[PDB]
Amino acid sequence: ASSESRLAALEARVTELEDLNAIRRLQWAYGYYIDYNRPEEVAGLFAKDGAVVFLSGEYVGYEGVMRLYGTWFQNLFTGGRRGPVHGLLLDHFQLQDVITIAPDGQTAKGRFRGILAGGWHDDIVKDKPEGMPQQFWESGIYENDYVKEDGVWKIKRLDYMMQWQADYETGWSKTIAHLQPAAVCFPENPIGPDRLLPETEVRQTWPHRAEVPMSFAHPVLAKAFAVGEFTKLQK
Amino acid sequence: ASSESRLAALEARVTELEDLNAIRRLQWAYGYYIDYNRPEEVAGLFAKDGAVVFLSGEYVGYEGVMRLYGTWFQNLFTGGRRGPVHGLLLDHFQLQDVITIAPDGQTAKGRFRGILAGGWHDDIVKDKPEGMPQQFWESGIYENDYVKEDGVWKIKRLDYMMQWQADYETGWSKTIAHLQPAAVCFPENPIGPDRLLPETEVRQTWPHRAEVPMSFAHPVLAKAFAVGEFTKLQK
Amino acid sequence: ASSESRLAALEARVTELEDLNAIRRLQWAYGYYIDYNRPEEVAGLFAKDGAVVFLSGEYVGYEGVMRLYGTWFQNLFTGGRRGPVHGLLLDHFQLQDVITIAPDGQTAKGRFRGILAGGWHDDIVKDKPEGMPQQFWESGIYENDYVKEDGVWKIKRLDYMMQWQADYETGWSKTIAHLQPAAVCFPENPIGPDRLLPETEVRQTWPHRAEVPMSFAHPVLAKAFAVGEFTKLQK
Ligand SMILES: Oc1ccc(/C=C/c2cc(O)cc(O)c2)cc1
Ligand SMILES: Oc1ccc(/C=C/c2cc(O)cc(O)c2)cc1
Ligand SMILES: Oc1ccc(/C=C/c2cc(O)cc(O)c2)cc1
Repeated sequence: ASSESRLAALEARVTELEDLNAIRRLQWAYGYYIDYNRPEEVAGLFAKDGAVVFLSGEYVGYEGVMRLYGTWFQNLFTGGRRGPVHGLLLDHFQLQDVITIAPDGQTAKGRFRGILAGGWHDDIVKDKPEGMPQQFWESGIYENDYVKEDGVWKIKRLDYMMQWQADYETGWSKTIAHLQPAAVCFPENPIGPDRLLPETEVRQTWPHRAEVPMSFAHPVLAKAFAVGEFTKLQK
Repeated sequence: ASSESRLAALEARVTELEDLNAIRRLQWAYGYYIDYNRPEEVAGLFAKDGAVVFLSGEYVGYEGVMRLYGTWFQNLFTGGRRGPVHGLLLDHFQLQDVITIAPDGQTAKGRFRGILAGGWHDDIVKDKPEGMPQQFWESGIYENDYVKEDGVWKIKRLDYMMQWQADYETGWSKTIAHLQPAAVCFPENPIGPDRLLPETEVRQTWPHRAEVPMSFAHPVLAKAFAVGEFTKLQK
Repeated sequence: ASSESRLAALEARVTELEDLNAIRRLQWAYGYYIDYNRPEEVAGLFAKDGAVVFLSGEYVGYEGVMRLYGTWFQNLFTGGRRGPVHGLLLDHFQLQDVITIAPDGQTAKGRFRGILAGGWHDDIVKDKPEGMPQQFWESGIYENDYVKEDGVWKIKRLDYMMQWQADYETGWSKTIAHLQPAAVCFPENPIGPDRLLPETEVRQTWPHRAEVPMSFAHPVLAKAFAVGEFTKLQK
């Protein structure tokens, strides 16, 4: 290839490596904001026509993102204060990024997950809502969408599918999630979604389980991967 | 240097950054497959002359990988069903990659680790084998080998060295691993390895401990690192 | 742009991607060393005029780093032996890197965090100091400084701000940290810091909380981010 072909090929390859970093950074930054109950910084990560999906409900735009992370999560955990605050733990450990940039470099998908250690210390337990566990673990999978807007990566769709909860004292095997897929929309429900997902995308919560399909192709076999050939070797 | 020297140097540097991403992606993808008890997708990540090492035993090729992840782990946790399934948690959180690409770019090593949250919900506990903990934590270190085959990175050797287990209710300090280094080979043992490791590589399990040497050089001092100079400053 | 402008721009972009990898590798390598109570390898990661900060106290140079990781942590957990050792767990799971390289490429900052699973098995509990929990969780945030010295990235300042502790049996909501911000300097205190932080940087420990400001700019809005505009949308 010519020097011009090689320079252009290197520019495209280096942009894709930068894109992957930038998308990972959005999720890791998102984590550090939500650990502090700081919904503004979270809302700022989104494209203006973006959305967040939580318990099979869509929260649209800056308004929806502030309703979920502010009106609901902040009022629940800190009584409507930017955190962190005395005795309140809400650590959403973020990991295991598998990001796929579209061929055109203008959109992307990414799989991630979180494990949360949460709760109210004995010092502040009188501030905990009746009905909330004092201390708990949660984990869920993210399958998110991203857009590159005027050369900046932003969150287009954050889709958090909670997978399991555990009361600290009892564990996942003895815990039922009280949170269930959304049934009531905003404004009837002041902390509810703009719209429910379609029935085919509605997920029941722990201990109910459903696959979250991979946004990534099989990294070795791509579309050549077929389950059945391998299954023949199992007993 | 000439434009040709600079282009070739940039091509090699950008390939090495892509190689590191690709190798990390194999381990993160491996994780998301094993969380769903999907052994086929796991087997597909391996070179055909690859192997997996588990409890000081080698399982060779697609056949061995399907025996460990299918005949053993899938039959144990889901009764031989592709997951996920109701009430069954098997989340192997993957992290802390330190990858070393060979100078020739055709092989690699990588250190990783996993922490597992596992168990049977009360809803399905009657499906749990007698003798298994209802709910547990495990963690282990991976020191893996990779090959670049026809321009695609694949797993050559996955070596998972379990380090500790904890019953959920009691913790690591009160838990003994029932799993011990392999003693019986397939086919006598229908879920056993093709071959045992050599005695010098056999690891006893928690609370027994043994170092897993680092596949990476000291990242600041490389071969110039010597323990004793520093030890002089400790009291 | 000319071929020369494009080559130089690509060299700078590829160096920045390599820099980010190298800085992440320091923290991940640091983790694997401290899990083995190997302070020498930790000390080797530091610039000679580097420091480590722990409980609002600065430990300067190789001498200080060996005092904290050797004289204190190694003597505490393994009785002054390089690990790992029978029945002693000290796994500092490292994750969630957000690294910012200075424009000149000669320094960097990075946010990270750790979650620790620690303790003495029943087999060795008679070796545990009176007053230590047999088994516990801890987590903290790192905001670190790095220098590129003769083309090698090194730790200039490791600042570990412990955020929460939990006795295994009781959880974070029922645990008070016994560790408090440093009050006594070395040499009066044989395991104490060279210097205390200034009062304005002193942190009280769990369940006391204080923000650890982000070393990174808002990744979408940068300095254009303002909290108040968004807060208007919350109820
Ligand atoms: O073990 C557990 C049992 C119940 C729960 C409830 C969680 C919860 C979390 C939210 O963010 C909002 C909310 O309204 C409820 C969590 C853990
Ligand atoms: O706390 C614990 C006590 C015992 C165990 C046993 C684990 C185990 C895990 C496997 O994948 C297969 C198996 O046959 C056994 C796990 C946790
Ligand atoms: O639940 C917990 C209660 C107390 C502690 C104390 C921790 C500790 C950790 C160190 O590295 C050194 C030390 O002198 C003390 C930890 C956990």
